[PDB]
Amino acid sequence: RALKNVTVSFRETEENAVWIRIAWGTQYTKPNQYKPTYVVYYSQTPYAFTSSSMLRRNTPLLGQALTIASKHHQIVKMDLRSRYLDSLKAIVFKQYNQTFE
Amino acid sequence: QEALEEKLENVKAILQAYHFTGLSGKLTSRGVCVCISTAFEGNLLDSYFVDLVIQKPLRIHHHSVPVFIPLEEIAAKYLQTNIQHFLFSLCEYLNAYSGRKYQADRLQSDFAALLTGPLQRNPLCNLLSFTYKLDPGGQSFPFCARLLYKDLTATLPTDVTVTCQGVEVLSTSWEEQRASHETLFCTKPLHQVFASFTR
Amino acid sequence: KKRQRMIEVQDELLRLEPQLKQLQTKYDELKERKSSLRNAAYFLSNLKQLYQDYSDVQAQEPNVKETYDSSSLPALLFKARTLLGAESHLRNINHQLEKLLDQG
Amino acid sequence: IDKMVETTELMTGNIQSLKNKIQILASEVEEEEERVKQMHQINSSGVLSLPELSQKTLKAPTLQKEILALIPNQNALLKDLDILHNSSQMKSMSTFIEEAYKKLDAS
Amino acid sequence: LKNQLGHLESELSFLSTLTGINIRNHSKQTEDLTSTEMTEKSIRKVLQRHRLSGNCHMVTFQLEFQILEIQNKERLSSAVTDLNIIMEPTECSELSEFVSRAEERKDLFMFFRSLHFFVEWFEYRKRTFKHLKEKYPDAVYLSEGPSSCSMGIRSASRPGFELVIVWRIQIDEDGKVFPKLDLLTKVPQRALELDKNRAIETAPLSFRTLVGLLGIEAALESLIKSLCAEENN
Amino acid sequence: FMMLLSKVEKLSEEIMEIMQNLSSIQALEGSRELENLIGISCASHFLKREMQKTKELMTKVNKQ
Repeated sequence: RALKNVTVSFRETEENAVWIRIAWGTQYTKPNQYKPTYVVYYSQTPYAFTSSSMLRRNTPLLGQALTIASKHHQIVKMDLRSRYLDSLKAIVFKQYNQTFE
Repeated sequence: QEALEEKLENVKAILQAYHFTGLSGKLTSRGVCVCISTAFEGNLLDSYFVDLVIQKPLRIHHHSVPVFIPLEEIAAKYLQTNIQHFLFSLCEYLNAYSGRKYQADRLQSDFAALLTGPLQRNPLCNLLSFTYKLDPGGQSFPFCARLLYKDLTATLPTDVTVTCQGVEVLSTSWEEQRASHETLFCTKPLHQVFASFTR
Repeated sequence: KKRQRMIEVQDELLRLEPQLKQLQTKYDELKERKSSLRNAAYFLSNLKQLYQDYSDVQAQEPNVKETYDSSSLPALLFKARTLLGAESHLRNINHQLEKLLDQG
Repeated sequence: IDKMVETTELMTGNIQSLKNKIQILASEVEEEEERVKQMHQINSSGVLSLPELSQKTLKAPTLQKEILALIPNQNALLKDLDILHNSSQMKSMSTFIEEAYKKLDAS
Repeated sequence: LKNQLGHLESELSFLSTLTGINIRNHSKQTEDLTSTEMTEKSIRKVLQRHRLSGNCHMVTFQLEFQILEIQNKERLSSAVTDLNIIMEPTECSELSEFVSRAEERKDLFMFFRSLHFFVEWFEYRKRTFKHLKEKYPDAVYLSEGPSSCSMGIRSASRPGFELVIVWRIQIDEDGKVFPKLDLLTKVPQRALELDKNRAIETAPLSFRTLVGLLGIEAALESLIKSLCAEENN
Repeated sequence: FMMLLSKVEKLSEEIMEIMQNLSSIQALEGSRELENLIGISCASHFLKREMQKTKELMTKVNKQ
């Protein structure tokens, strides 16, 4: 509805995590194939792992579109970033930090 | 020495039994860590550890409970005015969490040959969807059942909507069957009603 | 400028949803509060005017034999629960007297 | 966008007039509960903490209606129950029951 | 070994105040049910019989259960096979129906968390009826003491007007423990024609609205104090 | 209350005859759905030896 050329592709993984590719086309061209944008969502958490796109003008559009479809009312961009996705799910979800009995 | 080692093993028999009553834990310099073991219909599983500090105010450090259920709004309400009410509520949340995962493991192990098509499962299991087939009189009836839950602290369903994917222009047998599935999904658990389907 | 217009009315759409949702539930609670308080003020005034009508009928009638009502008949069975189940009540007494001999 | 004019302007009309009648009906009921509790002299005595109950218990039927349909007749058996209440050794038995639980409360 | 026992008894004193359950004695018995048939990935059957003789804050309990553990190299499961409840006569008699339900369902973790919630409403009852008896000793009388099934109020010089309050405890299959406050009135037939507003027919339904709005103890003290203070005669 | 234990022991036959001559409360016994909601247990056939057991246990707590 918002843009006329948005490529949406889904993939379901282990423990029900949806992996979303968005290719941004503006008004004319077939969309941005060389520079994609990835959204990691674990289907029950209110926390999401989104990659940095090179088009910064569509970043309020990508945030509120995840808010309506997952039944929430407020999106807050929290300021934390790293290059390892397996370590960013260890420091936030706090299930990997302590392994003792 | 034999009197103290007999009294040491009497402590070790009671501390073995504290895992068998649901909540066990030892004291630490960094607060106290309580393991919670859950079970459903005489079948138990692994325990999850929750660390809780002694100092004021009560803060959370780490937990092996997943974050699929929101633990932030429970710890802002129940942890402040009480201590043992917060631990016994989360023992009932995780028994409802492992009670829904026990019904998902049985459905993919034994009774996956009765269902046709793919399955769509959420990890909270608040809304289930599966399509099965039965032979009551020699004709295959594709029954699509959607199981929506209204109480998050329970195991038994409340909202049962059972539809049919195939034909529906028949006699009064399928209306008596759809009235039979809606009564046997509310008052019977899901592992016992699948064993009654083979009966 | 129309996509900037569309993204801000949608931002004003989520700005206007939850505070009329929570004031719908507070209007549903306050209508439930006023209908409960008016029905309790009607109940407590009728039970105190029954109590003054009971006081004006029992100041001159000291020895009238009472005739009871069928609405008070489940309250009479709970009064007579000690009269019929006395053999289960005395075993409750004799169990705690066994526990006083064990504790000393 | 002209569809979203039609979905926003009713939400702005359901927030101003709802504000004006939530300050009348709450200020009335804060006045009317002061007219009751200053007559009965009932105040919130906080002797201990008290959690409330759920809404599933409030919609449950009471106990006198499930036994009035179970007892299949009228109050002709109340006269059989009244003559057991008027006996001298039966009310001396209930005095003996009430004194016996008094001794367990004292010990 | 006096110091290594000295911090374990602090752990026994902490978990008796946290979980609310003090275990007096425990026995450990190991029986082997290993089958004598040769197959690949052989399964060790571990049968553990335990005796749990402990108490709650006021009531005691006795447990007899065995657990058959299935030790296998591919999956890890363990089933609780047999349950047995050895019960004594106590000061409550409505919890005996839960004993027959827990023996059929065979979930002893439901038996442990609901009977501690049964005493949690009952230790509220021992603090409430201590407050209602010592404040009003001439009007509030209790037939079985504070461990009763129901309570009633009786006037001293007015022997015909009584009001009884029944407080039962029911446990559903959702794992919750809920009370049920119901009112019964004791009014004879002479005051039936003296009342025309018909408030005694809608009397338990108006009493439960005082529970959900004002509270449990605030509804009980409102029916005692506002019934009193008629000092004209 | 020592001879009032003897008052309810010698008149225990008058308790048992007044529970058999009526037909209203005795017909309520036998219905298992009524005693689950109320708690009526009118099984009383050996209360005379229960008067001896409540006499001895009230003797033992009064001698100590």
